[PDB]
Order: sequence, then structure tokens, then C-alpha cells
Amino acid sequence: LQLSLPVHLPDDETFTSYYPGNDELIGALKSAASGDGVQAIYLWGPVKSGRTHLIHAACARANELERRSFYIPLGIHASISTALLEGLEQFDLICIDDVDAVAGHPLWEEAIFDLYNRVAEQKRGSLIVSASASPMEAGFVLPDLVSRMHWGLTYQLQPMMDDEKLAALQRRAAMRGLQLPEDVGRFLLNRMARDLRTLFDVLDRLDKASMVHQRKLTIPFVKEMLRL
Amino acid sequence: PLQLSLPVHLPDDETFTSYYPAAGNDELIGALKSAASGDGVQAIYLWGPVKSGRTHLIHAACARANELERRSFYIPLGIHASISTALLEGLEQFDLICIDDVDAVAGHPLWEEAIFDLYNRVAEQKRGSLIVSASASPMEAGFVLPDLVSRMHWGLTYQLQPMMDDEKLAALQRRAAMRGLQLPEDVGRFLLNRMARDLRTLFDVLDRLDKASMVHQRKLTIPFVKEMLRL
Ligand SMILES: Nc1ccn([C@@H]2O[C@H](COP(=O)(O)OP(=O)(O)O)[C@@H](O)[C@H]2O)c(=O)n1
Ligand SMILES: Nc1ccn([C@@H]2O[C@H](COP(=O)(O)OP(=O)(O)O)[C@@H](O)[C@H]2O)c(=O)n1
Ligand SMILES: [Cl-]
Ligand SMILES: [Mg+2]
Ligand SMILES: [Mg+2]
Ligand code: NA
Repeated sequence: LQLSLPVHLPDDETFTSYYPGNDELIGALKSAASGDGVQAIYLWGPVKSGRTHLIHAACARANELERRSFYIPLGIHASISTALLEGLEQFDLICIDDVDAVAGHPLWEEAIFDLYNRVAEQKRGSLIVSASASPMEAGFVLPDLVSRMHWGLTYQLQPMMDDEKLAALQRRAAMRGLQLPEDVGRFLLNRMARDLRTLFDVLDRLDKASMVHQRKLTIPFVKEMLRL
Repeated sequence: PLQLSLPVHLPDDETFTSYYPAAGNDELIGALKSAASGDGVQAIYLWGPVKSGRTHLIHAACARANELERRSFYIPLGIHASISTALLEGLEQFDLICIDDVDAVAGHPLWEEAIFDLYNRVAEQKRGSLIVSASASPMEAGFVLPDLVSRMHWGLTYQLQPMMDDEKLAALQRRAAMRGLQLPEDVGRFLLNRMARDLRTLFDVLDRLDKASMVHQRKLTIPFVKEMLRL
């Protein structure tokens, strides 16, 4: 039987790389990640607003500081057990992405509530969760659970602006010292359905490919590397 | 420190037998069984609306493979933000590979290349079968790489028919009955309403209620279910 799924933490998702109304939020996550923050943080916002990025960045920071993190993408609740939450309070940072994937589920709600209390009781670290709505609007039912969420810090992420994506791309390319012609950036942006996560995955592949082949990112080179 | 993996667990009650026999899926299910058993089917792409049964059927295919002691691997591609295309390499050890929600990366050129390459490796010899699920047909899901769409259509493609919404009570009662649990109509309706008619949540709760009923030697009643589920 299959016991696990290999996962990885993208190395370009850090607090620095995040495209800059989000300041207090970052400081709270950094503090949590370092052992100096609140016991519970709840981050919410619309799809593609950067919830996963920021969770990844918190885990990255905790790892930097030789602190142990555990990440759960709760969107895949159909293939995992509430038993997974047991003993996680032994970690310095526990992150549950898309915790609202199980909103209204009596068994998951009780298990998560129990985890909140165990993390609090251990006093070593923090639980960070993300959702697409506030605690009182995401559909959580267990009143005690909603209380734990509401009593921690709660941050709303503002939506990413579609017309700011090119600026975000050129910034991320610059931070890599990757030369990206403006028009090639615009091509890539619009060929990737204007999806930043796809774009940034591609940017990483092109950065490596450019080094390997000692070539500039031209249209012919990008088409060849991406099979476009 | 660094996290290398996420524990997962195939639900034991999601089999071909437990599936509610919604009309219109006999051919698809026969194909899934063949792929799971190694009886000849090499690749299946099944698609349908949310809650139609795609993950259940993938789980059932894995369950069937596991009972035959065939090696299966399940990838929920919805979590692509936390996995690498490198995961698709080295799966040569497997009799069955399942990619749930493969359309999560539709249009992503690196994932499309990697998936195309996986199709080729699976199709190269009889050993190994691939099952993938999506919310739309290979074209309508927005896969871009022409070679990938061609490979998907070299395999079998099926639209999954969901059950009728009005059949959810019958589905709940049937799965409870198959485990020896009588689920009365009033309790079934109360729970359907209370859980927003989400069958996955309800099926998860019926298991706790089965044990509660046996331990206390009590029929399910609305008051009893409220107590046991912290409602
Ligand atoms: N302020 C932001 C927001 C998102 N992003 C990027 O936008 C993409 C989508 O972010 P995400 O997967 O974290 O979004 P959600 O988890 O909120 O749906 C990723 O590539 C992020 O790195 C960014 O760089 N800066
Ligand atoms: N014909 C069906 C379809 C779904 N189901 C169940 O309905 C719930 C939702 O199915 P699923 O998670 O496989 O749905 P999707 O993956 O299609 O979104 C699960 O509990 C399934 O076991 C069923 O019992 N019989
Ligand atoms: Cl591959
Ligand atoms: Mg996310
Ligand atoms: Mg599913
Ligand atoms: Na094969």
C-alpha cells in the first residue's frame, strides 16, 4: 500500500519574493515561523492572492532557523485521515493550507479544534491556516473551533491586480539576475493564461535552460524549451 | 529541517462494489477494472462534474489493484503547488498510476511535457496502466500540447454520469445497509440537510454512527446522531 506522497517546498517562494496592504501580515508570519509570534494565524483571500506562497515562505523561514515545519494541503482531505493531525504539536510550525476544504465536516472540525489546543498547550510554536473566506464566513460550524480561529490573528489578503502581473514577472526575473526581454515576458504571461504560478514555474525552467545552453531568452528559444 | 513527504491513506470503503450504481457508467467501470487488474486497458481519462465520483473510482481502481497485490500510485494533481514534475519519473515500479484532477495543470507546459512522457512510458509495454481524471474532456479542459491530447485520445476517454441529486438519500441508505447499518428516512434527511448534501462528509459520518449504534445497541434517531456528531 502507498503510505505517502513526495512533496517539495518551492525555493523561490519567500517573504522577499512575494509581490509587495500586506506588511503587518508578513511580520506576523515571520514571527510565528521564528518562535516569537502568536499561537494561531488565519489567512484568507481569493484564489491566486498568495496564501500558498506565504505558507511556503513561513515554512522556508522556520527551516532556515533550524525549526521544524509540517505542511498539509487540506484540499486533498479525501486521501488523508484526521489521524495525520495527531502528534503534529511536536513541530515548531504547523501549516494547514485550504483548511476550509473541510468546513462543516464534524470529524475534521473536532480534530482541528483539538490540534489548536495541543499547539497552544505545547507553547513551542504556531499553527497557520489558510482559507478563501473569514472564519465566520468560510462555513465552519463547531462554535469552539470558530472561537480559536477568531481569537488568533486573522489577515485578509487583497486580490492581485491583473494589470500588475507583468511588473511582478519582471521583478521576479530581476531578483534571479535573469535577463528577460519585455516582449518575451509579455509573450510568456499571455501564453500561460496570465497565471503567475505557471509563469514562475516556467521562468525557473528557462533560467536553468539559458545557463545550460548559454543562450538568451528569445522567442525561438522559449518555444523550443517549452514545446510551444 | 525539511519535509520530504505527506502521509496519505486510501479510504477502505471506496470500491467498485460500494459505488452507488448511477446509470450510464457500465463501460467506463469495465475499463477501470481492466486497467486496475492488468487485463489489457492501458490508459483511461474520465471526466465529470464535481462530486460525480471521480476520486471514488480512482480509489476503487487502487483498491482493486491492491487486492490483486498489484502496485499502485495515486497523485492528486490539485496540489501541484507542492509537488514537482520529477515525481512522474521512476514510476516504472507501478502496475497502476492514477492522476486525480490532471486538468489542474492544463496549459502548464512543464506538466504537459512530463505527463506526455509518462503516457509514452506506460504505453511502451503491456506492464503499467494510467488512469487520469478531469472536470472536462481533454480538449475542453484546455490542454495545449498537441502530442499530449493525441496520447490522451489514443487511450480511452469517458464522461462520468453523476447520480441524480434526488438519489442521495437512497445512496446513503444503501451504503449504510451494506455495512449492516439501518439508516432511517428521517435521520437520513436530517443529515443531508445538516451537511449541505455533501455525500463525502456524510459517508465519513455514517462510519462513526455505525460503531455508536453497535456499542450502545440503539437505532439511529435524530437526537442520538446529534449527540454522537457534536451537532
Ligand atoms: N503577492 C503575490 C501573490 C501571488 N504571487 C504568486 O502568484 C501565484 C499564485 O499564488 P498562490 O498559489 O500562493 O495563490 P493561492 O494559494 O492564494 O490560491 C504564485 O506563483 C505566487 O508566488 C506573488 O508572487 N505575489
Ligand atoms: N456514484 C457515486 C458517486 C459518488 N459517490 C460518493 O460521493 C462522494 C463524492 O465523490 P468524489 O469525491 O469521488 O467526487 P469527485 O472526485 O468527482 O469530485 C464520495 O463520498 C463518493 O464515495 C458514491 O458513493 N457513488
Ligand atoms: Cl515524465
Ligand atoms: Mg493555494
Ligand atoms: Mg475528486
Ligand atoms: Na503499459
